[PDB]
Amino acid sequence: ALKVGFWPAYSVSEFPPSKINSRLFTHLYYAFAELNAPTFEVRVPPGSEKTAEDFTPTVRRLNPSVKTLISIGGGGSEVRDNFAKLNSDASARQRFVKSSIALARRYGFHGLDLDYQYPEPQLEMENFVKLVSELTAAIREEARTSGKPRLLLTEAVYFHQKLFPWEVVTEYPVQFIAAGLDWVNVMAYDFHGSWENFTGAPAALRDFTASVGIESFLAAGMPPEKLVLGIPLFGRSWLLKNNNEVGIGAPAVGAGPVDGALSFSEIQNFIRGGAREVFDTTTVSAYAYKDNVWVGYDNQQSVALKVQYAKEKRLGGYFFWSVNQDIDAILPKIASDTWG
Ligand SMILES: CC(=O)N[C@@H]1[C@@H](O)[C@H](O[C@@H]2O[C@H](CO)[C@@H](O[C@@H]3O[C@H](CO)[C@@H](O)[C@H](O)[C@H]3NC(C)=O)[C@H](O)[C@H]2NC(C)=O)[C@@H](CO)O[C@H]1O
Repeated sequence: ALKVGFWPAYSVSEFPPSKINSRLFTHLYYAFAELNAPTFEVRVPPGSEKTAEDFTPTVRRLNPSVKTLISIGGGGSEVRDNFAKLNSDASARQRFVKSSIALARRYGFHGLDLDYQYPEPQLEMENFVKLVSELTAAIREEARTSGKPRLLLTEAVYFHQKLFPWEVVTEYPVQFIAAGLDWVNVMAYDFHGSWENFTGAPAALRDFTASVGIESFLAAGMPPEKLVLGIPLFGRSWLLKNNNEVGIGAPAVGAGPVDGALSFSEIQNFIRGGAREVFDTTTVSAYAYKDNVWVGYDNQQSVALKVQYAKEKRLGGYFFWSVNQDIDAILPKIASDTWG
C-alpha cells in the first residue's frame, strides 16, 4: 500500500522537511532536480545541496521505514523543452542516465522519478521510451556493481492513458512502463479551473474524471498495482460573475486567489473566515465560496472516498501533490486511516 507525498523544495522557508508528518507516508519525493541542459548533468538547483542531502535523514526521523525518491523535471514548458532536447540525443541520454543515478546515491534517495509533461507527440514518446529503457538498464547495472537494492523508478503520467483523449497523438505504452518502472503517479487533477467560464470540480472522481482516466490505464493492460492515484492538496479558484450563483456550473470571470490555485490550508482559512463549504456527491468533491470567490478542492470526505475507490480498484496506492499545502496533514491522515 503506497502512501506517497511530494515535497517541493520552493517551500523550504515556510514548510521545511521537518514539518512533514512522515508517519502518514511510505514514500516521499523531493521535487525537483533540474535537467541542466546542455550537459544534462542532472543536479538539484545550485545552492540547495544542503536541503537535498538533509531531506531523507530528516523525514526518516519520524518514520524510519519511510523511503524517498528524487523527482527530476516538473511541470512546465522549460522542463518539457529540455526533455525533448535530451531525448533526441543519445550522448545526452547517456549523461542524464549516469548523472541521475549518481545524484540519487549522492543524497541518499532510494529512487528516481521523471516528471515530464508531456511525452507527446509520437516522436517525443518514442524518444522518451529510449531514455527510460536506458535508465531501467543502468539502474539494474548499478545494483549489480554496488550490491545495493536497485533504485526505485517512477514517473508522473497524465490522468488518462491517451495523449490526449479528445485527439489521440500518442499514448503511454503500459506494458513497457510496467516492465521498467515500479509505479506511475497518475495526475488525476486539474480537470477544471480558471481557463473555463464556469465553476467545476477540478479533480472530480466521476461525473475528465479520475475514474475514467484510471479505467483507461487498466483497459490498456496496466497491472493495477502499478497505478498510484494522485489527489491534490490544493484547489482551483474562480471569481464569480454573480455572488448569488454559487454552485457547480456557476458563471465565472477569471482566476480567483492565488492566480487560480489555493492550498488546502488556505482553503481552511477561507472557511474559518466565513466561506461556506459544500460537498458535491455527484463529482465526489468539495467547494467553498464567499462573496465573489469560489474554490473547488478535495476535503476529508472526498479524500476518504477517493482512497477507498483506489482500494476497490486494486491500485498500488495514492499520492498527494503537495505536502506543504496541508500544513496540519489533515488529508494525509484521513487517507492513511482509510486505507489501513
Ligand atoms: C481542445 C480543448 O479545448 N481541450 C481542453 C483542454 O485544454 C483542457 O485541459 C486542461 O487545460 C488546462 C490549461 O492548459 C491545464 O491546466 C494547467 O495544468 C497544469 C498541469 O496540470 C498546471 O500546472 C497549470 O497550473 C494549469 N493551468 C491553469 C491555467 O490552471 C489542465 O491540466 C488541462 N487538463 C487536462 C485534464 O488536460 C481539458 C480539461 O479542462 O478540456 C479540454 O476540452
